[PDB]
Amino acid sequence: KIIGSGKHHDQVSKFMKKMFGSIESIIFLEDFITGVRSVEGEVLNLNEKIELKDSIQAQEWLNILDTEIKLSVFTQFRDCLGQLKDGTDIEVVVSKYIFQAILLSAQVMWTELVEKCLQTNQFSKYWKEVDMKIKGLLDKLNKSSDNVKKKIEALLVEYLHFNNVIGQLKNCSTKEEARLLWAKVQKFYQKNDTLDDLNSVFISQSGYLLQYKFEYIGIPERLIYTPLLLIGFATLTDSLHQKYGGCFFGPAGTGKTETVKAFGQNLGRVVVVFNCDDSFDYQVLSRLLVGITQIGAWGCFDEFNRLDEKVLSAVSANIQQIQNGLQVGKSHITLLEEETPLSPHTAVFITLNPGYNGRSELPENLKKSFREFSMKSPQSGTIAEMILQIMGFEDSKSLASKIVHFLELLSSKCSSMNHYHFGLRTLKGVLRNCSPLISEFGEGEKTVVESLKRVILPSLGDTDELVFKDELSKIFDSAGTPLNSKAIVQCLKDAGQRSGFSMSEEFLKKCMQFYYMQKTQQALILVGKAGCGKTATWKTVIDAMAIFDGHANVVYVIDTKVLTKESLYGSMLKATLEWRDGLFTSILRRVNDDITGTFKNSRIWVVFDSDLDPEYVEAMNSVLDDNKILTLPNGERLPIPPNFRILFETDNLDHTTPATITRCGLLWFSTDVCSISSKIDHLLNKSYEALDNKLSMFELDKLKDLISDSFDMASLTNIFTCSNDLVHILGVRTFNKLETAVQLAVHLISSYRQWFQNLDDKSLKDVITLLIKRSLLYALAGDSTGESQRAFIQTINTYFGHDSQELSDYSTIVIANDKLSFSSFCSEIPSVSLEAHEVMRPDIVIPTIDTIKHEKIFYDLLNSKRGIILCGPPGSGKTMIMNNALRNSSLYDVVGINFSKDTTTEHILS
Amino acid sequence: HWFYGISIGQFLSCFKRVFIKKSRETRAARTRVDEILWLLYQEVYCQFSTALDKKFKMIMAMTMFCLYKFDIESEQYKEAVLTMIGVLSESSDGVPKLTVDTNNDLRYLWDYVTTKSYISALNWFKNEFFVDEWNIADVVANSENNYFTMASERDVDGTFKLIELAKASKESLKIIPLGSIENLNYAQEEISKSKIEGGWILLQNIQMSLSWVKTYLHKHVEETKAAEEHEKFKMFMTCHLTGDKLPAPLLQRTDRFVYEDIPGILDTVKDLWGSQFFTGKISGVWSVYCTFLLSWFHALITARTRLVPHGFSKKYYFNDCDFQFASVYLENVLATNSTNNIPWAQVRDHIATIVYGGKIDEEKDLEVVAKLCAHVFCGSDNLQIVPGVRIPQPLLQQSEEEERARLTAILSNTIEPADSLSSWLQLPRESILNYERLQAKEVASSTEQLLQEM
Ligand SMILES: Nc1ncnc2c1ncn2[C@@H]1O[C@H](COP(=O)(O)OP(=O)(O)OP(=O)(O)O)[C@@H](O)[C@H]1O
Ligand SMILES: Nc1ncnc2c1ncn2[C@@H]1O[C@H](COP(=O)(O)OP(=O)(O)O)[C@@H](O)[C@H]1O
Ligand SMILES: [Mg+2]
Repeated sequence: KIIGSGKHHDQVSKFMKKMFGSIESIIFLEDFITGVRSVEGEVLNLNEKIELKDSIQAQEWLNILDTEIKLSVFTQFRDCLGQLKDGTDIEVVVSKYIFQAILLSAQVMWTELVEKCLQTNQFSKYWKEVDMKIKGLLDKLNKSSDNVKKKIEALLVEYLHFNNVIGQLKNCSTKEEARLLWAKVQKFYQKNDTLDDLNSVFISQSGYLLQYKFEYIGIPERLIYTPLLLIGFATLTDSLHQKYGGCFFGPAGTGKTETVKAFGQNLGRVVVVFNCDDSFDYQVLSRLLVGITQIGAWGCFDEFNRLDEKVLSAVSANIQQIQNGLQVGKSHITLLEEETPLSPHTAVFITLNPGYNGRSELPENLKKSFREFSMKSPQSGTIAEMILQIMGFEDSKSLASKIVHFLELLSSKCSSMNHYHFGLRTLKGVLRNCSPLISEFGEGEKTVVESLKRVILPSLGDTDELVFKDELSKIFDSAGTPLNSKAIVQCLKDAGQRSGFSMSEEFLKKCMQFYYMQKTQQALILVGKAGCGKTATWKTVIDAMAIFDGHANVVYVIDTKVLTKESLYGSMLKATLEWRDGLFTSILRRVNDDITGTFKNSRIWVVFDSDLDPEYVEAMNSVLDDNKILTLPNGERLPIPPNFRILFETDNLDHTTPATITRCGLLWFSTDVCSISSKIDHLLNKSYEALDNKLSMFELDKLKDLISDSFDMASLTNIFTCSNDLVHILGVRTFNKLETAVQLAVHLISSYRQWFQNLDDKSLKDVITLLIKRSLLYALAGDSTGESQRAFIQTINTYFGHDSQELSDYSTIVIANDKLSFSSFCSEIPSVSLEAHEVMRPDIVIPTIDTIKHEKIFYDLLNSKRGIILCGPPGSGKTMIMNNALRNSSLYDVVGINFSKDTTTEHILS
Repeated sequence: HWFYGISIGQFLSCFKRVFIKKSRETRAARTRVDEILWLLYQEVYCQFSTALDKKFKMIMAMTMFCLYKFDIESEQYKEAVLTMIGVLSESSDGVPKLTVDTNNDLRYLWDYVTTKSYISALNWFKNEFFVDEWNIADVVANSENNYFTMASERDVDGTFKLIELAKASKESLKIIPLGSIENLNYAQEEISKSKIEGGWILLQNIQMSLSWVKTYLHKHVEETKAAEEHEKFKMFMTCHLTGDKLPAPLLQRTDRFVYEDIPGILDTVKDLWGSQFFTGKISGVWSVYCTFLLSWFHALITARTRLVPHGFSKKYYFNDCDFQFASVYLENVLATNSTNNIPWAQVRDHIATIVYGGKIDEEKDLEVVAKLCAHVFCGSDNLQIVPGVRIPQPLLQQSEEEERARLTAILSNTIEPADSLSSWLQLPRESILNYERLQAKEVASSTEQLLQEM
């Protein structure tokens, strides 16, 4: 395509990202090349414009541009260094030169000044000067544009490294210790008396020198400088001095590849990263290796420990060839069945992840040419202080020490739990949530306290909350208060009492915690046993925010485990080469692509309302991370807008990885949000509003008054406590049987509304009480043996009043159209006779008292519009009783599905 | 283990030798059948123990002694030794049924085991075979094969032993290291011409070229049965027990044995110090002194590596690459800096963390390396690395050759005490006793489990 693009010369800019790795486009002029621009967005202006005639090949002018960009970077560096040496403000020079040039100029100036400072041992003055520079950069960051903000942040990272080193040098007691510390720190120098400008600047660490190749790097994600990072740099430069390659091994997520890339950036190189175990072809890798050898770039094998055995052997042979050529000093090595030149600036790095067997090591042929090093997670205190210094926090050292001490204290005192993770990741999450809170309250200790109470506190259990509170009081001297209280609390109360929910202290506490957590977090997890109120909590908060802000809400409730990964994320027809959307990506595209609907002024919620497993979430881990992009296995890479928020409603995290818990805002429901006599009232109101559409006014008011005052929690609390004494098959706690009790009671009451108008008040109350007793018995003790059912009947007749009509084992309201009395009866015992030829049909049943009672209760449960579960030993007669109850009626048709050891979800649909 | 494979043919050849070996009239075992059985046991242990490492050598010796004495001796001996192995293993405990004046050698074994001298107790069974273990001289001379595999761990290489043998065995050992495709082609040409010229050839570190051996060497050695009809040449292979699994037919075709010879600390110091000046001096006197100290430190760290979990919680093979990198750093720091000793403080922190502490992934082992470096390098005009030697700092005239001679003399003057692993190293003697008890427990458990099966 490039070869055929020798006339327009504008199709190369698409592949500039691939062939340069750092620059995304070439900024053109009407017939000249006026510069380049990187992926982050930054105009590098070439000093000498490149003419582009039509006859010139793409190869020739690309070749001249390759040197021109490096010469331009050196020119920017030289101009910036002189201006900085003159004494220009870092603020006035940021706007002129690219990030790399100002970075290198700063580093060289800092090294030069601190050398003489170490000679004279007067560190306080330069430390104060650097601190003032950092404060100036910090205040200029607030007034920065979209492009300059990244550059300012990177310069802040490097300047805080400078100040850290100067402070450590100042604290050193002896000159020997100061020089020991200065040896490890990566120093920068330039030769003022040399030709070949591109080789003027070099880097000295531990006495080893490395040339600075001036390849443009852009404005990359700078890593925070920590004493464990500089040890990685020292190991890499020690390996590179002796021409050995560079191997890192350690736990995943310790930034091995990022450390290699940061080392490359400091040296001015862009590191070509070969990603492994991504169905990575070998031939393309061999081509990349030949390119690395010929150019001289640094190639890093990310996750090298995961490769096919034959592919691993082939690539190890190639790497050994390259390394042998480098060590010997020979040129024109033999690989790819070809002799190719080998530039002596080539280098190979490898990062090995821990496998299933534990530790992973290099192949045998590479162990004699690679110097392995073990990477570890950084110390919490050092980078805690560094991040607090990234923000404008005062007393950042004391704050970081207090935060780390509090976290360790919590880990030592709080009760052990699966999701209790107080490592470095929790610290970084606390700081990231503390970052946006700076707008509301300043950069004091109370901001950290509020972030801790908004991150750690919700995820803690009930017994550990008091520990959190008292340790927070006794560690942090000041305990703050939250703002924006009255308005959102009143709005939550409105949105809850509108839906019937009871605004208890616990429910309001959980709603407030969820609201504050979703204020900043994007991925939410709600954990708690079935019936705690996760759905009620988040629905109430959604309604409250809709009423408060005025933004509309769009909710997509998806059950993850019902749908396979192909349906949830997207399926590709490998035999026909079409990609299908799936469910999650379809509703993401409907958000990004469409604008006619209310999608910019509305908050999108995707509630994964099912148990989560690592396999499902690893396909969206990029969404959970700071990337905030959904990376499909093939297709467009979808950006999630700020309104798009993912919630996870589950009941356990026994299979969710620590990474997902740390990234996602976790809200743990340690107890039910409402008491028994609040769920009962909510269900009563939800049934009254359903009956309201098919009933008169006064009759309904009187009936609901009778239902409400007929039972009281004083008598029912003893019943609910006694129900736990009974043995329950397929046990479910009574807080979940309340729904069945209330719904069945209300339906039974409503089914006899015709016989209530001409009914006396006393008999009406007796009817309501008897039906309530029946519903309570068949909901609480409905899954008992049958003798324990009689025991529960005695309990019911004891704890209710002694005047209401007693409930017997067969007490049923039978109503005759010729009489007005309720006429409650029991124990009919009918009789039936059948012929010989009817002895076995799938619909012949001998009616006994047990059969009639079971059929009656089953039909009453069906008419209550609630699902039923008949649990019993084989041959007991569950199917027979259903089919008899539904054969008599002309309203229901039975569809019998027979589940087996594995009935897929499409069996039911079929 | 993938290396201890045994075939019916080898066993039958070993038994054939039992009759065809009129060395010396052994103990008078009455009937000829008993004497043949004893000779069979002796020959099996003498031949098939070379292919095993030290722990499995002990296991074989104990198990075969038990198998022989469960038939030759009485029940008062059988239950005695069964309970004896139960005592040696830490799984069971009790007193054996010691019959006085009837089982004397068992009483010597009881004296050994009560004194908690596990190594002598385990070597008692080897001593009871009254046979001298075959060295590589015996194996190379006696076995009528042209192929031998020399396995070992990654800490010790027996290439020097094979060189010394072949220089004294009829001609020209020829080392052919593997590696890149150049090494592979050079090796194939060398072997193709050496099977005709007859010189002994060696193939260092087969493992790295596994894919090559699976394709070239495997079918070659399986098909070159006319090599015995070629000139009398011997092709050797060096592998690693912890390395990758060699193909089964290739290993079965060739003879095998395990090189188990760990040199003493002083021996390693002497070898390293001798080898350092063979390549010639690089810098002045202080470079020589620092190279001597580095040799001492490398020997100490390598010696402590073998012990586990006492000393190092794992096994970190400190090869010669670490020594080379540390030597390069020492030359650099003594070149850029001055003659004075001031930068010792940064000689440690680089050696203890970057070159020798890079592989380390646990904090305890890093602390071990750091304290070892602090002990070895921090010195003021008189350094006592081990309680038996004192190293004075260089002279004032700075005569480098005299300094090298003096260091050689101070190496030759001292001798290694038998308790060096507790005195020369910093870990206590009780640690060594616990380690020996653990290894004896492993041996006893394995042999009891084998006895359960047989
Ligand atoms: N504040 C409240 N006052 C009264 N009743 C409430 C309150 N909150 C919840 N409930 C009752 O508790 C029920 C819990 O329903 P919800 O769907 O929220 O449960 P959950 O714990 O998330 O469980 P699931 O795993 O079944 O989704 C509600 O349907 C309602 O009947
Ligand atoms: N009252 C009854 N009248 C007639 N048959 C009964 C009665 N009680 C139990 N049975 C017998 O019990 C068996 C239960 O069958 P089925 O309903 O298939 O078991 P399940 O409900 O466990 O699937 C029936 O075959 C029926 O013949
Ligand atoms: Mg729910």
